[PDB]
Amino acid sequence: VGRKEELEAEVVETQAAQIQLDKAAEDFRKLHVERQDLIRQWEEAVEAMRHRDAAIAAASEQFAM
Amino acid sequence: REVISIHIGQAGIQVGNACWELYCLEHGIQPDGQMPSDKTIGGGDDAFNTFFSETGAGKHVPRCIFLDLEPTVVDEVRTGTYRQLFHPEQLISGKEDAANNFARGHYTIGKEIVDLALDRIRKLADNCTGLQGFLVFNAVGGGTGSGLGSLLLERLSVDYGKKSKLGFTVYPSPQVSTAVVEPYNSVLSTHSLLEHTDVAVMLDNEAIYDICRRSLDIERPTYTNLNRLIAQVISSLTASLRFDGALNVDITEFQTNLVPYPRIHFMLSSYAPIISAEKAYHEQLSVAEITNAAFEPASMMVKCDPRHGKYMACCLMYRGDVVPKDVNASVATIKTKRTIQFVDWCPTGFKCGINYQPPTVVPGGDLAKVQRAVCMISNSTAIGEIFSRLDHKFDLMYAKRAFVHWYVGEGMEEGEFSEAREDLAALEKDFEEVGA
Amino acid sequence: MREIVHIQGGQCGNQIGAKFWEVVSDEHGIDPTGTYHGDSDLQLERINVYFNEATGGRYVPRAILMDLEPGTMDSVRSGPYGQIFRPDNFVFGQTGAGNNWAKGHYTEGAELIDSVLDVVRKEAESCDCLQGFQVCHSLGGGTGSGMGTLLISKIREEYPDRMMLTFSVVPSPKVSDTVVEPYNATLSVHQLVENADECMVLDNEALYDICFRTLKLTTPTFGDLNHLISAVMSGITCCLRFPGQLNADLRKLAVNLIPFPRLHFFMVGFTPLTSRGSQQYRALTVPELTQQMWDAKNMMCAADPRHGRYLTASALFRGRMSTKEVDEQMLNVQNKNSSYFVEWIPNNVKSSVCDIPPKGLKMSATFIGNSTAIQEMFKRVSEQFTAMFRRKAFLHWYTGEGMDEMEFTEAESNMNDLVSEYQQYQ
Amino acid sequence: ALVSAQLEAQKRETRAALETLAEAEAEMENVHFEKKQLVAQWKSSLLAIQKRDEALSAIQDGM
Ligand SMILES: Nc1nc2c(ncn2[C@@H]2O[C@H](COP(=O)(O)OP(=O)(O)OP(=O)(O)O)[C@@H](O)[C@H]2O)c(=O)[nH]1
Ligand SMILES: Nc1nc2c(ncn2[C@@H]2O[C@H](COP(=O)(O)OP(=O)(O)O)[C@@H](O)[C@H]2O)c(=O)[nH]1
Ligand SMILES: [Mg+2]
Repeated sequence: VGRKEELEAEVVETQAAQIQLDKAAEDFRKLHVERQDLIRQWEEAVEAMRHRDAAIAAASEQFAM
Repeated sequence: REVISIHIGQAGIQVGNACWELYCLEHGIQPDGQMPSDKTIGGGDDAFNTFFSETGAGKHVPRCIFLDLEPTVVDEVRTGTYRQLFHPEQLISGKEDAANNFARGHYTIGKEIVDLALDRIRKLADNCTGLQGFLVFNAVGGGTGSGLGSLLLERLSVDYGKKSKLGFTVYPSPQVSTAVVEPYNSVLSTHSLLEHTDVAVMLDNEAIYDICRRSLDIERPTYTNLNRLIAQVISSLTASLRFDGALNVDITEFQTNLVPYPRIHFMLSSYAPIISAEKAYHEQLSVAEITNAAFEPASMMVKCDPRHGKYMACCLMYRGDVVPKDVNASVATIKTKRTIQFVDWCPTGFKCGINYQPPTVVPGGDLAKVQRAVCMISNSTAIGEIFSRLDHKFDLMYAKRAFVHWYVGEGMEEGEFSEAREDLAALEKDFEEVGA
Repeated sequence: MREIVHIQGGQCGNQIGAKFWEVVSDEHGIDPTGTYHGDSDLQLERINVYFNEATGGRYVPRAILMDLEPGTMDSVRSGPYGQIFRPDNFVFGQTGAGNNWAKGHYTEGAELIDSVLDVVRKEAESCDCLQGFQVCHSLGGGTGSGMGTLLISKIREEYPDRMMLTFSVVPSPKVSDTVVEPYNATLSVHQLVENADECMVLDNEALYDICFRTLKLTTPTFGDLNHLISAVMSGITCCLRFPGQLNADLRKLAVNLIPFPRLHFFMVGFTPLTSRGSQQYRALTVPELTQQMWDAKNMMCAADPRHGRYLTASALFRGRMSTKEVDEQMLNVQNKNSSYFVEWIPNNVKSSVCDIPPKGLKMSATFIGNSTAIQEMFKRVSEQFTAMFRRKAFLHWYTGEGMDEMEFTEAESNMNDLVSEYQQYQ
Repeated sequence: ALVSAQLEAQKRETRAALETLAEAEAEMENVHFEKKQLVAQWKSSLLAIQKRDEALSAIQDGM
């Protein structure tokens, strides 16, 4: 009887571990999604940053004359 | 905004006896049926009008019928401390018991007193003008709860139709159970609860015993201790219809908000803080802690570990001084936790209602007065464990056709025995199919 | 001349409008008793826009209060500044909606819209010349969303050339009060993008952030969120109620802020927002008001502009100040955030100045903004709607009440094309 | 004997699950660190946007 009790406890514990595992896996999918989205936003920002340098260079070229 | 109660069977009547005490105390009604004169608590000129009438000359009467076949419990109530509270005709008592026989309670004896019970329901509901719905209390471990209860649900759904039916049904505990032939009655009552109740809040006994021995610290509890906290849960659920609050939640969106499918309606109930009169003042009880204590696995009124499946829809009722900000923060933390995973198709899972009435207290109870309380009703997918567990030990009996003669001697058939068996099979299959 | 009529329903609508009526009554100087006690005649010269005097100096607001449940209307009558609403404005609901767009727009509407529309017609024709309708409601609720959009459509059918100003609270993922939020919001947007004239989309998480940071209120609550939101509704008609060097009515604001008819979802801001622990340690004039009003975190929407661009913006100043400094501040901030203003629409910012600052203050600045970053809120609503509709969850409550899935697809594709056009303007 | 064997199998299984959980949570911490760093980089880039825009306008105003 005691051995069956501890067996049931072990089953509950391992199912808790499994549910934590797949919850973490779904959280991983989520965080990877935000990682892609945020790199995209930062790439747009740095593209705008690089665009300004060319415009200011052109302004300097036109102001030299 | 009026709701009526019907109590069927020993468990139903006893829970109602331990609940109407709380109701009258909460609204300040004296046990003899009239409010006092000089003492004045709260403003409730229509806050009493939900569960109680008012017979003109200051004598409130509850909107409830108790009904039994074994007249012992009913006349115990009739001679108890609430002789005057009840109407002398809402307490219906037949002659002979059903004796753990769904067939005897639903076919032979049941069909001779439901005609009076539902007539009383008719000429009780004619007295209201804002009726919301019914709520039933029954144990499916016996005859009166299963048989007469299923018959009354059938003949009330066919009569009043659209109105909601909040069931508060006591399933047997997995291994602890007084009755022995009770799995048969459990499946027979399931095959009527599935298609005739909009929301069926489950209640168990080992779970409540575990609660009242771990948190409440009462190592020798009893039914007078179980029914008190069951009544606490009922009152926390139905407080909004009686008390105004920051965010009132009424009976329609418990269905339009917690029942994503026409058949997947099975509630796990929880209540925090289940606390004693010694730990109470030594613990700082705020929204975050009470919510975490509500959501811990070993705080559910039904013994099933809600880690196997996923949560489909949670509803949290708060009583007492709680602000929207900290409850929003608490549910945010609950979502952030790593132990519970919500179902995928339901991103927003919680609905929080709030009320300004602090939890009541019964002199002579174990739950000390507290500033606030939370009651959760959660539609989950971890009830397939319960249903399959009962199914296996039904099959064990049914293989040998044991006890079946007691049923066929009153009108059952192996046809509907197998029908209820495959009905449970279909229900658990539906849970498996919806979980994915 | 110009007359505004107020329409208010749902818990959000009723509570927010109660705080609104409190604020405006206190500003015009009338007590909750219903009589005038002010001194300056500027508080009397324009009472007609919001009030209709009945007899002997007893003023009654021009509002309509609608609900399917007495639980909120009893509370609003219990609350202060609630003894002024005419009882005829209480179209009295008995049953309730229970978080159901179908119930609010197809079942309860059948027997409540007739009464509410007759009352609103009485109110509108009771004046000399309509300026327009000011409606407040939700999108995720039961009565404010469904019945609100029903009444909005009916009024747009009846009065086709009067302006419609909606103040609609939009659900946010952080604060999830219910679960039918995606369906309700989608089905309300379906009506709003076609019938409503212009809509102030608002939320609750932004208001809570404001109370945390810019107000430092330790324990914010709805009783203060409603005040904060009511401030801008009281301030948006400062021109209509008061003189000024450069007036601008609702028609002026709309013709300045709506380049194309399908762009009427604006964000709101209010300045100055400061705690009582810092009201004594700050300076109040046009530069700091401009900074606080162009601050990205001062928005009352779950849509920061820094991921999008401004099609247009408008400022409503109240208090004596130099239009020279106002104009130079606007030009300076335009140059500062050139990347956040669409280039091919020069002078993206419009300004207006009035005479009387709000009571208890010497200066104020309300802000309205049409920016193509508002599509983020609709994106994170549509994601929830998709994740729900793919499983057809919670769907029987609607589909067993006269609906089907074709209009679900209609609303979904509506938001898809709307965010698409916002992007292609970006 | 059978029940004890089942116990041992269960404990081995749950140990494997625990090890996988630990590696997953460590990788989660790494992801969150990358989150914070990249958001900081975005703030710096936005400040650069504003400064360069102002320089552009000031230079152009001469022409
Ligand atoms: N939790 C709880 N359970 C109760 C209480 N009273 C009775 N029960 C349950 O009721 C079951 C007894 O079967 P019932 O369905 O009540 O049968 P009955 O109501 O006496 O009617 P008959 O079956 O005809 O005798 C027991 O297994 C208990 O679990 C109670 O006060 N609290
Ligand atoms: N700002 C604010 N929002 C509220 C308040 N009460 C409820 N809400 C929001 O309103 C929504 C519910 O709308 P509801 O009142 O049910 O709509 P109705 O049923 O048609 O009247 C919820 O999502 C809440 O977040 C309040 O007092 N203040
Ligand atoms: Mg019995």
